Amino acid sequence: QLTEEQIAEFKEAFSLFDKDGDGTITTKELGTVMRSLGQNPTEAELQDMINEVDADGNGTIDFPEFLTMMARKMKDTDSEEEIREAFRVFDKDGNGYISAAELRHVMTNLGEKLTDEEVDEMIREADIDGDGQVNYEEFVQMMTAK
Amino acid sequence: KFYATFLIQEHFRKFMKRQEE
Ligand SMILES: [Ca+2]
Ligand SMILES: [Ca+2]
Ligand SMILES: [Ca+2]
Ligand SMILES: [Ca+2]
Ligand SMILES: [Cl-]
Repeated sequence: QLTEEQIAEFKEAFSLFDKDGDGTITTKELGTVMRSLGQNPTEAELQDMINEVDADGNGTIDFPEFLTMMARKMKDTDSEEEIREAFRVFDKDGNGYISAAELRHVMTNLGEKLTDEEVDEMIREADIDGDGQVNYEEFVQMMTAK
Repeated sequence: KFYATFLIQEHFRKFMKRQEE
């Protein structure tokens, strides 16, 4: 169940999307973040993602709506599909392998900070077969673990 | 990709701790 800290980690995630801090995530804002992640959703697809979370249907997502959905998916730890979605965000060229360059790019955009040293250690810890890339099987073990 | 982006953010958090030590 929810805690003061977890709420701050969610407000974190919400701020990535709500660029102008007006307290709401718009269709336009979601598009900007998605494109920074290597995706190119049409306005129709953007509207549908907003609608999934827009509980009062005013066309945008506010923090209470964002929290509701996030806390609910979290209560769910059978989210195998959520993990594939995260994998897809990383694997920009869709070859089934997350390269050090792909990992660094997403981290730099997801509001993170990683030195090439940390980027390599991140991969090295999950790279079970040692090819320098993180395949899907490896990603799951890396994500489902701690 | 809201929750998927959170998962990624959460994994990095976990990393920066398995680093802190
Ligand atoms: Ca906004
Ligand atoms: Ca709304
Ligand atoms: Ca790739
Ligand atoms: Ca590998
Ligand atoms: Cl989502």
